[PDB]
Amino acid sequence: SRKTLVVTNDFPPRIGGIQSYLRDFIATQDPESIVVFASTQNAEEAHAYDKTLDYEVIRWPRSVMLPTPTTAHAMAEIIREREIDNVWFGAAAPLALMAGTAKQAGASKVIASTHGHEVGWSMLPGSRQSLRKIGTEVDVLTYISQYTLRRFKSAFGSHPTFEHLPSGVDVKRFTPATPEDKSATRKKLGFTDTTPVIACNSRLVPRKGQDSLIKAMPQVIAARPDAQLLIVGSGRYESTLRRLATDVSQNVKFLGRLEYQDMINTLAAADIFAMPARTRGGGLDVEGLGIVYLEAQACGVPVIAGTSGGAPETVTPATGLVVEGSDVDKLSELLIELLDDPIRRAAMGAAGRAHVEAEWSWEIMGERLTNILQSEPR
Ligand SMILES: Nc1nc2c(ncn2[C@@H]2O[C@H](COP(=O)(O)OP(=O)(O)O)[C@@H](O)[C@H]2O)c(=O)[nH]1
Repeated sequence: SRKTLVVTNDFPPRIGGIQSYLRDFIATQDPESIVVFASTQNAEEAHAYDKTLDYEVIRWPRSVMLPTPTTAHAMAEIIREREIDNVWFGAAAPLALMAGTAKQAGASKVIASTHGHEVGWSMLPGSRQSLRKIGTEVDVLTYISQYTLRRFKSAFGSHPTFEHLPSGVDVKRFTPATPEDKSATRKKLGFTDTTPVIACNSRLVPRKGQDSLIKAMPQVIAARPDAQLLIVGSGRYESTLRRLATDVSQNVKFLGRLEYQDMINTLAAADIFAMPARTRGGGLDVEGLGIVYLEAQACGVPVIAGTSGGAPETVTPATGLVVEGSDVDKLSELLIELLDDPIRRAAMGAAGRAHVEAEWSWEIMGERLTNILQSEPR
Protein backbone atom coordinates (compact mmCIF):
# COMPACT_ATOMS: atom_id res chain seq x y z
CA SER A 1 0.00 0.00 0.00
CA ARG A 2 1.57 3.24 -1.25
CA LYS A 3 1.71 6.18 1.16
CA THR A 4 0.65 9.67 0.03
CA LEU A 5 1.68 13.13 1.24
CA VAL A 6 -0.76 15.86 0.24
CA VAL A 7 0.86 19.30 0.03
CA THR A 8 -1.54 22.22 0.17
CA ASN A 9 -2.16 25.83 1.10
CA ASP A 10 -5.91 25.08 1.05
CA PHE A 11 -7.09 22.92 3.95
CA PRO A 12 -9.80 23.13 6.67
CA PRO A 13 -10.84 24.63 9.12
CA ARG A 14 -10.85 27.42 6.48
CA ILE A 15 -13.94 27.39 4.20
CA GLY A 16 -13.56 27.14 0.41
CA GLY A 17 -13.84 25.07 -2.78
CA ILE A 18 -10.42 23.38 -2.70
CA GLN A 19 -10.75 22.91 1.08
CA SER A 20 -13.95 20.86 0.54
CA TYR A 21 -12.45 19.00 -2.44
CA LEU A 22 -9.37 17.77 -0.53
CA ARG A 23 -11.23 17.06 2.74
CA ASP A 24 -13.80 14.87 0.96
CA PHE A 25 -11.23 13.14 -1.29
CA ILE A 26 -8.89 12.40 1.62
CA ALA A 27 -11.76 10.84 3.64
CA THR A 28 -12.28 8.27 0.85
CA GLN A 29 -8.78 6.83 1.43
CA ASP A 30 -7.27 4.57 4.11
CA PRO A 31 -6.29 7.14 6.81
CA GLU A 32 -3.06 5.23 7.60
CA SER A 33 -1.85 5.82 4.01
CA ILE A 34 -2.38 9.62 4.09
CA VAL A 35 -0.32 12.49 5.50
CA VAL A 36 -1.19 16.16 4.96
CA PHE A 37 1.26 19.08 4.87
CA ALA A 38 -0.74 22.29 5.21
CA SER A 39 -0.34 25.98 6.00
CA THR A 40 -1.91 27.44 9.18
CA GLN A 41 -4.22 30.47 9.19
CA ASN A 42 -5.19 30.23 12.89
CA ALA A 43 -3.13 27.95 15.16
CA GLU A 44 -5.74 27.06 17.82
CA GLU A 45 -8.57 26.51 15.30
CA ALA A 46 -6.24 24.32 13.20
CA HIS A 47 -5.20 22.22 16.22
CA ALA A 48 -8.84 21.82 17.30
CA TYR A 49 -9.80 20.70 13.78
CA ASP A 50 -6.84 18.32 13.31
CA LYS A 51 -7.74 16.48 16.53
CA THR A 52 -11.06 15.38 14.98
CA LEU A 53 -9.26 13.49 12.19
CA ASP A 54 -8.04 9.88 11.97
CA TYR A 55 -5.10 10.85 9.73
CA GLU A 56 -2.00 12.96 10.33
CA VAL A 57 -1.84 16.69 9.55
CA ILE A 58 1.55 18.41 9.74
CA ARG A 59 1.07 22.17 10.02
CA TRP A 60 3.47 24.56 8.29
CA PRO A 61 3.64 27.51 10.74
CA ARG A 62 3.12 30.10 7.99
CA SER A 63 -0.15 31.72 6.92
CA VAL A 64 0.55 30.92 3.23
CA MET A 65 2.48 27.91 1.89
CA LEU A 66 4.67 29.14 -0.97
CA PRO A 67 7.14 27.30 -3.24
CA THR A 68 10.33 28.37 -1.41
CA PRO A 69 13.60 26.55 -0.48
CA THR A 70 12.60 26.32 3.22
CA THR A 71 9.18 24.84 2.34
CA ALA A 72 10.71 22.37 -0.15
CA HIS A 73 13.25 21.33 2.53
CA ALA A 74 10.45 20.68 5.04
CA MET A 75 8.51 18.71 2.40
CA ALA A 76 11.63 16.68 1.59
CA GLU A 77 12.18 15.76 5.27
CA ILE A 78 8.60 14.47 5.59
CA ILE A 79 8.93 12.40 2.38
CA ARG A 80 11.93 10.49 3.77
CA GLU A 81 10.73 10.34 7.41
CA ARG A 82 7.21 9.06 6.65
CA GLU A 83 8.44 6.89 3.74
CA ILE A 84 6.18 8.72 1.27
CA ASP A 85 5.59 7.15 -2.17
CA ASN A 86 3.14 9.65 -3.72
CA VAL A 87 3.31 13.43 -3.39
CA TRP A 88 -0.04 15.08 -4.18
CA PHE A 89 -0.24 18.83 -4.77
CA GLY A 90 -3.91 19.64 -4.07
CA ALA A 91 -3.62 22.72 -6.29
CA ALA A 92 -1.12 22.72 -9.15
CA ALA A 93 -0.19 26.41 -9.50
CA PRO A 94 2.06 27.54 -7.98
CA LEU A 95 2.88 24.84 -5.34
CA ALA A 96 3.56 21.99 -7.81
CA LEU A 97 6.74 23.91 -8.79
CA MET A 98 8.19 21.96 -5.83
CA ALA A 99 7.60 18.69 -7.73
CA GLY A 100 11.30 18.44 -8.65
CA THR A 101 12.29 18.38 -4.96
CA ALA A 102 9.67 15.66 -4.31
CA LYS A 103 11.40 13.43 -6.89
CA GLN A 104 14.81 14.30 -5.39
CA ALA A 105 13.55 13.35 -1.92
CA GLY A 106 12.64 9.88 -3.24
CA ALA A 107 8.93 10.02 -4.17
CA SER A 108 8.13 7.61 -7.02
CA LYS A 109 5.01 9.49 -8.17
CA VAL A 110 4.01 13.16 -8.20
CA ILE A 111 0.34 14.11 -8.71
CA ALA A 112 -1.00 17.66 -9.13
CA SER A 113 -4.67 18.68 -9.21
CA THR A 114 -6.03 21.52 -11.33
CA HIS A 115 -9.34 23.27 -10.80
CA GLY A 116 -10.51 26.58 -12.32
CA HIS A 117 -7.49 28.86 -12.01
CA GLU A 118 -5.14 27.08 -14.45
CA VAL A 119 -7.50 28.06 -17.30
CA GLY A 120 -6.58 31.69 -16.57
CA TRP A 121 -2.91 30.67 -16.31
CA SER A 122 -3.11 29.42 -19.93
CA MET A 123 -3.29 32.96 -21.33
CA LEU A 124 -0.27 34.95 -20.09
CA PRO A 125 3.17 34.07 -21.59
CA GLY A 126 5.15 33.78 -18.32
CA SER A 127 2.17 32.24 -16.52
CA ARG A 128 1.97 29.64 -19.31
CA GLN A 129 5.69 28.82 -18.91
CA SER A 130 5.15 27.96 -15.22
CA LEU A 131 2.46 25.50 -16.32
CA ARG A 132 5.05 23.91 -18.63
CA LYS A 133 7.60 23.60 -15.80
CA ILE A 134 4.96 21.92 -13.61
CA GLY A 135 4.05 19.58 -16.49
CA THR A 136 7.64 18.36 -16.97
CA GLU A 137 7.99 17.48 -13.25
CA VAL A 138 4.54 15.98 -12.59
CA ASP A 139 3.62 12.37 -13.47
CA VAL A 140 -0.18 12.75 -13.10
CA LEU A 141 -2.17 15.92 -13.83
CA THR A 142 -5.82 15.75 -12.72
CA TYR A 143 -8.61 17.92 -14.16
CA ILE A 144 -12.24 18.61 -13.20
CA SER A 145 -13.75 18.62 -16.73
CA GLN A 146 -13.00 17.93 -20.41
CA TYR A 147 -13.52 21.68 -20.89
CA THR A 148 -10.75 22.77 -18.49
CA LEU A 149 -8.45 20.12 -20.00
CA ARG A 150 -8.95 21.53 -23.51
CA ARG A 151 -8.10 25.04 -22.24
CA PHE A 152 -4.79 24.20 -20.48
CA LYS A 153 -3.57 20.84 -21.95
CA SER A 154 -1.02 22.36 -24.38
CA ALA A 155 0.43 24.64 -21.67
CA PHE A 156 1.33 21.65 -19.47
CA GLY A 157 2.77 19.68 -22.40
CA SER A 158 2.77 15.93 -22.99
CA HIS A 159 5.00 14.64 -20.14
CA PRO A 160 2.25 13.91 -17.60
CA THR A 161 -0.67 11.51 -17.97
CA PHE A 162 -3.97 13.40 -17.68
CA GLU A 163 -6.61 12.00 -15.32
CA HIS A 164 -10.24 13.07 -14.82
CA LEU A 165 -10.82 13.80 -11.11
CA PRO A 166 -13.78 16.12 -10.46
CA SER A 167 -15.47 16.53 -7.09
CA GLY A 168 -18.06 13.90 -6.18
CA VAL A 169 -21.37 14.37 -4.39
CA ASP A 170 -22.58 12.92 -1.06
CA VAL A 171 -25.53 10.74 -2.08
CA LYS A 172 -26.59 10.03 1.54
CA ARG A 173 -26.96 13.73 2.42
CA PHE A 174 -28.16 14.90 -1.01
CA THR A 175 -31.02 12.43 -1.28
CA PRO A 176 -34.60 12.48 -2.71
CA ALA A 177 -37.23 13.77 -0.26
CA THR A 178 -39.97 11.59 1.21
CA PRO A 179 -43.51 12.77 0.35
CA GLU A 180 -43.65 13.77 4.06
CA ASP A 181 -40.51 15.97 4.06
CA LYS A 182 -41.24 17.57 0.67
CA SER A 183 -44.81 18.49 1.70
CA ALA A 184 -43.64 20.00 5.02
CA THR A 185 -40.85 22.02 3.34
CA ARG A 186 -43.30 23.62 0.92
CA LYS A 187 -45.65 24.66 3.75
CA LYS A 188 -42.64 26.16 5.57
CA LEU A 189 -42.10 28.38 2.50
CA GLY A 190 -45.81 29.26 2.35
CA PHE A 191 -46.53 26.96 -0.60
CA THR A 192 -48.61 23.81 -1.17
CA ASP A 193 -48.28 20.41 -2.90
CA THR A 194 -49.42 22.00 -6.19
CA THR A 195 -47.17 25.09 -6.26
CA PRO A 196 -44.75 25.00 -9.24
CA VAL A 197 -41.29 25.52 -7.74
CA ILE A 198 -38.11 26.37 -9.65
CA ALA A 199 -34.92 26.37 -7.57
CA CYS A 200 -31.65 28.15 -8.26
CA ASN A 201 -28.88 27.57 -5.71
CA SER A 202 -25.64 29.45 -6.54
CA ARG A 203 -23.65 32.57 -5.64
CA LEU A 204 -25.38 35.70 -6.92
CA VAL A 205 -23.05 36.70 -9.77
CA PRO A 206 -23.96 37.50 -13.43
CA ARG A 207 -22.55 34.27 -14.98
CA LYS A 208 -24.77 31.91 -12.96
CA GLY A 209 -27.74 33.19 -14.96
CA GLN A 210 -30.26 34.14 -12.26
CA ASP A 211 -30.74 37.22 -14.46
CA SER A 212 -31.71 34.93 -17.37
CA LEU A 213 -34.13 33.03 -15.09
CA ILE A 214 -35.80 36.25 -13.89
CA LYS A 215 -36.25 37.48 -17.50
CA ALA A 216 -37.85 34.16 -18.44
CA MET A 217 -40.40 34.42 -15.58
CA PRO A 218 -43.07 36.68 -17.20
CA GLN A 219 -43.84 33.92 -19.74
CA VAL A 220 -43.72 31.15 -17.11
CA ILE A 221 -46.02 33.14 -14.79
CA ALA A 222 -48.49 33.82 -17.64
CA ALA A 223 -48.67 30.04 -18.24
CA ARG A 224 -48.54 29.06 -14.53
CA PRO A 225 -49.74 32.02 -12.34
CA ASP A 226 -48.55 30.47 -9.03
CA ALA A 227 -45.02 29.58 -10.25
CA GLN A 228 -42.17 30.41 -7.87
CA LEU A 229 -38.51 30.97 -8.63
CA LEU A 230 -36.47 30.43 -5.48
CA ILE A 231 -33.16 32.25 -5.53
CA VAL A 232 -30.88 30.69 -2.92
CA GLY A 233 -27.50 32.30 -2.25
CA SER A 234 -25.74 35.60 -1.67
CA GLY A 235 -23.47 37.85 -3.75
CA ARG A 236 -22.71 41.32 -5.13
CA TYR A 237 -25.27 41.00 -7.97
CA GLU A 238 -28.26 40.76 -5.57
CA SER A 239 -29.36 44.40 -5.97
CA THR A 240 -29.39 44.13 -9.78
CA LEU A 241 -31.35 40.86 -9.49
CA ARG A 242 -33.92 42.50 -7.19
CA ARG A 243 -34.32 45.31 -9.75
CA LEU A 244 -34.80 42.82 -12.62
CA ALA A 245 -37.41 40.97 -10.54
CA THR A 246 -39.44 44.15 -9.80
CA ASP A 247 -42.38 43.37 -12.12
CA VAL A 248 -42.41 39.63 -11.28
CA SER A 249 -41.85 40.20 -7.53
CA GLN A 250 -44.84 38.14 -6.35
CA ASN A 251 -43.36 35.04 -8.03
CA VAL A 252 -39.65 35.43 -7.19
CA LYS A 253 -38.26 34.70 -3.71
CA PHE A 254 -34.81 35.91 -2.62
CA LEU A 255 -34.20 33.48 0.24
CA GLY A 256 -30.61 34.61 0.89
CA ARG A 257 -27.89 32.20 2.01
CA LEU A 258 -29.59 29.22 3.65
CA GLU A 259 -28.29 26.81 6.29
CA TYR A 260 -26.84 23.60 4.81
CA GLN A 261 -29.79 21.31 5.65
CA ASP A 262 -32.47 23.94 4.85
CA MET A 263 -30.78 24.38 1.46
CA ILE A 264 -31.02 20.61 0.83
CA ASN A 265 -34.68 20.38 1.92
CA THR A 266 -35.62 23.33 -0.31
CA LEU A 267 -33.81 21.80 -3.29
CA ALA A 268 -35.37 18.34 -2.82
CA ALA A 269 -38.90 19.83 -2.62
CA ALA A 270 -38.49 21.76 -5.91
CA ASP A 271 -39.97 20.67 -9.23
CA ILE A 272 -37.04 21.87 -11.36
CA PHE A 273 -33.48 23.00 -10.64
CA ALA A 274 -32.32 25.66 -13.12
CA MET A 275 -28.97 27.44 -13.45
CA PRO A 276 -28.43 28.56 -17.07
CA ALA A 277 -24.72 29.42 -16.75
CA ARG A 278 -23.11 31.55 -19.48
CA THR A 279 -19.46 32.32 -20.23
CA ARG A 280 -18.41 35.90 -19.46
CA GLY A 281 -15.22 37.87 -18.72
CA GLY A 282 -13.80 37.36 -22.22
CA GLY A 283 -13.88 33.58 -21.78
CA LEU A 284 -12.33 33.69 -18.29
CA ASP A 285 -15.53 33.74 -16.20
CA VAL A 286 -16.62 30.16 -16.91
CA GLU A 287 -18.42 27.32 -15.15
CA GLY A 288 -15.63 24.77 -14.57
CA LEU A 289 -17.99 21.95 -13.68
CA GLY A 290 -20.98 22.91 -11.49
CA ILE A 291 -21.41 20.84 -8.33
CA VAL A 292 -24.96 22.24 -7.87
CA TYR A 293 -26.07 20.21 -10.93
CA LEU A 294 -24.84 17.02 -9.28
CA GLU A 295 -26.55 17.94 -6.00
CA ALA A 296 -29.89 18.50 -7.75
CA GLN A 297 -29.66 15.16 -9.58
CA ALA A 298 -28.77 13.46 -6.26
CA CYS A 299 -31.98 14.95 -4.81
CA GLY A 300 -33.89 13.38 -7.74
CA VAL A 301 -34.76 16.77 -9.27
CA PRO A 302 -34.71 17.52 -13.06
CA VAL A 303 -31.96 19.92 -14.14
CA ILE A 304 -31.64 22.83 -16.54
CA ALA A 305 -27.97 23.59 -17.17
CA GLY A 306 -26.20 26.29 -19.20
CA THR A 307 -23.77 25.98 -22.12
CA SER A 308 -20.85 27.46 -20.12
CA GLY A 309 -17.61 25.49 -19.71
CA GLY A 310 -17.97 22.06 -18.10
CA ALA A 311 -21.65 22.55 -17.19
CA PRO A 312 -23.09 20.31 -19.99
CA GLU A 313 -20.81 17.46 -18.81
CA THR A 314 -22.81 17.05 -15.57
CA VAL A 315 -26.13 16.01 -17.18
CA THR A 316 -27.34 13.39 -19.68
CA PRO A 317 -30.29 13.73 -22.12
CA ALA A 318 -32.14 11.55 -19.56
CA THR A 319 -31.45 13.70 -16.48
CA GLY A 320 -31.36 17.33 -17.61
CA LEU A 321 -31.47 19.90 -20.39
CA VAL A 322 -28.75 22.23 -21.66
CA VAL A 323 -29.82 25.75 -22.69
CA GLU A 324 -28.33 29.07 -23.75
CA GLY A 325 -29.06 31.52 -20.92
CA SER A 326 -29.54 34.54 -23.20
CA ASP A 327 -32.20 32.62 -25.15
CA VAL A 328 -35.15 33.70 -22.98
CA ASP A 329 -37.86 32.30 -25.30
CA LYS A 330 -36.37 28.80 -25.19
CA LEU A 331 -35.68 28.90 -21.43
CA SER A 332 -39.32 29.84 -20.71
CA GLU A 333 -40.61 27.18 -23.11
CA LEU A 334 -38.42 24.52 -21.45
CA LEU A 335 -39.62 25.47 -17.93
CA ILE A 336 -43.34 25.56 -18.81
CA GLU A 337 -43.04 22.31 -20.81
CA LEU A 338 -41.33 20.62 -17.85
CA LEU A 339 -43.80 22.06 -15.29
CA ASP A 340 -46.76 20.78 -17.38
CA ASP A 341 -45.30 17.24 -17.63
CA PRO A 342 -45.03 15.65 -14.13
CA ILE A 343 -44.43 12.17 -15.61
CA ARG A 344 -41.37 13.34 -17.52
CA ARG A 345 -40.17 15.21 -14.41
CA ALA A 346 -40.50 12.06 -12.29
CA ALA A 347 -38.54 10.15 -14.96
CA MET A 348 -35.80 12.80 -15.23
CA GLY A 349 -35.28 12.98 -11.45
CA ALA A 350 -35.13 9.19 -11.10
CA ALA A 351 -32.60 9.03 -13.93
CA GLY A 352 -30.63 11.89 -12.30
CA ARG A 353 -30.36 10.03 -8.99
CA ALA A 354 -29.32 6.80 -10.75
CA HIS A 355 -26.77 8.81 -12.78
CA VAL A 356 -24.98 10.30 -9.74
CA GLU A 357 -25.01 6.93 -7.94
CA ALA A 358 -23.34 5.32 -10.96
CA GLU A 359 -20.85 8.08 -11.87
CA TRP A 360 -20.65 10.94 -9.36
CA SER A 361 -20.78 9.71 -5.74
CA TRP A 362 -17.84 9.96 -3.33
CA GLU A 363 -17.66 6.15 -3.42
CA ILE A 364 -17.14 6.19 -7.20
CA MET A 365 -14.82 9.22 -7.14
CA GLY A 366 -12.93 7.75 -4.18
CA GLU A 367 -12.28 4.58 -6.23
CA ARG A 368 -10.78 6.73 -8.99
CA LEU A 369 -8.37 8.37 -6.52
CA THR A 370 -7.48 4.98 -5.03
CA ASN A 371 -6.53 3.89 -8.58
CA ILE A 372 -4.26 6.94 -9.05
CA LEU A 373 -2.63 6.73 -5.61
CA GLN A 374 -2.27 2.91 -5.45
CA SER A 375 -1.13 2.04 -9.00
CA GLU A 376 2.57 1.35 -9.65
CA PRO A 377 4.45 4.15 -11.51
CA ARG A 378 4.82 3.81 -15.30
N1 LIG B 1 -25.22 26.10 2.52
C1 LIG B 1 -25.32 26.74 1.33
N2 LIG B 1 -24.55 26.34 0.29
C2 LIG B 1 -24.64 26.96 -0.92
C3 LIG B 1 -25.53 28.01 -1.09
N3 LIG B 1 -25.41 28.44 -2.36
C4 LIG B 1 -24.47 27.67 -2.97
N4 LIG B 1 -24.01 26.77 -2.08
C5 LIG B 1 -22.98 25.72 -2.31
O1 LIG B 1 -21.79 26.21 -2.95
C6 LIG B 1 -21.29 25.24 -3.88
C7 LIG B 1 -21.15 25.87 -5.27
O2 LIG B 1 -20.14 25.20 -6.03
P1 LIG B 1 -20.16 25.21 -7.48
O3 LIG B 1 -21.29 24.83 -7.90
O4 LIG B 1 -19.30 24.41 -7.90
O5 LIG B 1 -19.90 26.55 -8.01
P2 LIG B 1 -18.78 27.42 -7.69
O6 LIG B 1 -18.92 27.97 -6.35
O7 LIG B 1 -18.75 28.37 -8.50
O8 LIG B 1 -17.70 26.80 -7.79
C8 LIG B 1 -22.28 24.09 -3.92
O9 LIG B 1 -21.75 22.96 -3.21
C9 LIG B 1 -23.52 24.61 -3.21
O10 LIG B 1 -24.17 23.58 -2.48
C10 LIG B 1 -26.32 28.41 -0.01
O11 LIG B 1 -27.13 29.35 -0.12
N5 LIG B 1 -26.20 27.76 1.18
